[PDB]
Amino acid sequence: YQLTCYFTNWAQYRPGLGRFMPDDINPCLCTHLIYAFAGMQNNEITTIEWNDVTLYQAFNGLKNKNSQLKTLLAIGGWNFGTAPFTAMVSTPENRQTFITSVIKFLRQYEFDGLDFDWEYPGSRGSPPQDKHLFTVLVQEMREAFEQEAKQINKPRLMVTAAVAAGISNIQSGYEIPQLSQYLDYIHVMTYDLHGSWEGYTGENSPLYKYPTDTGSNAYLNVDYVMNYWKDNGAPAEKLIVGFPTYGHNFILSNPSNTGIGAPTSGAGPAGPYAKESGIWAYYEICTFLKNGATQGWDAPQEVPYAYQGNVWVGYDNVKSFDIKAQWLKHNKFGGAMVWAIDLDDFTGTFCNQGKFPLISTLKKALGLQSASCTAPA
Ligand SMILES: Cc1[nH]c2ccccc2c1CN1CCN(c2ccccn2)CC1
Repeated sequence: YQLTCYFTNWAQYRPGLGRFMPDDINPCLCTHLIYAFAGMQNNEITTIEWNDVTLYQAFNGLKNKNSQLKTLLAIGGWNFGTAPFTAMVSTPENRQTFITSVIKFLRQYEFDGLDFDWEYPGSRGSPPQDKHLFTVLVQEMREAFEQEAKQINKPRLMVTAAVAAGISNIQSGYEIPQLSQYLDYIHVMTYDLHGSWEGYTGENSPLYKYPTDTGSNAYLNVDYVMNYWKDNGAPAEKLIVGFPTYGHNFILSNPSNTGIGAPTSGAGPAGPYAKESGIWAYYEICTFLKNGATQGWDAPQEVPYAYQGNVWVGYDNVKSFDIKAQWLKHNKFGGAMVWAIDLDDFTGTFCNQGKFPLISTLKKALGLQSASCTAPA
């Protein structure tokens, strides 16, 4: 199994114990590390943060401590939008310009591949033609990667994609069988499946449906989404299940109504470290629990929740990660990806479950505890 972990280049800006740099990553923890995010200018890949080059050096330098470790650069993200992607795929000339720039960039900064984080082809502003044009882009990149590997006689650069979990988004965004042929890995964003935008409490990443999930809401779980991808043309072994080391929080309309589907009045409070509206890092959730919150277990969906006063949080813990990992193995998927390494209790000081308790749980469950971790020759 692969264990693929996303690192975010804005985690450096978090105060005190929240600050997370490339050198805070345990090089032995994950099989793949992905750097979020890269941007685009004039159809060419670029940095985003002022110190990205320095961070690339430290990030990819982790491979000097684990000879097996592979790294990828993620282009796009939610704030990036679809506009530069649409413009870049719109003409073959723009695509060639992009692919050329990507090869140069990845080789220069010592990445082993590119992860497409276009959110999403065919939606969020992206026109209908982008569904097919994304397939074309991916194939062209893959084939360009294959050609380059032979000309310079080095291992081939990988091409992967983070892909939608919402059924409508999937249907308008991806030619699944064709896309699956050229992608090395398919990173399925099986989270953010519920949130305050809905007006009621719901789980970030429930494994199965809740009994009250009727109609289209019955698609809002990890099991349905992964099987949707598989059944519609993606090989199980290329499919990578998304695991969140963060939760979504809510303001309860009635503090005495604390179950799944309870009315909410909006997003819950930003955390003191991530400072994200309606989102808490796992280590931020541990503080919540330590400060007197009541623990809940959403049994049908195999995930925890917690509440105190008018604040309610749906998340993942050691127990839920373990359950999902067993499910993953039974279903013979390619492995797990994690958003994000910097949101797990990396110091171990918040949850008292050891360093990186959530990702370590995956490492153990997926048979990677004895994985080789030695500096290269
Ligand atoms: C929007 C947002 N901001 C945050 C700040 C801290 C923690 C979580 C979040 C999220 C929610 N998703 C996280 C996962 N993600 C992606 C994006 C690309 C690839 C994988 N996964 C989509 C947004």
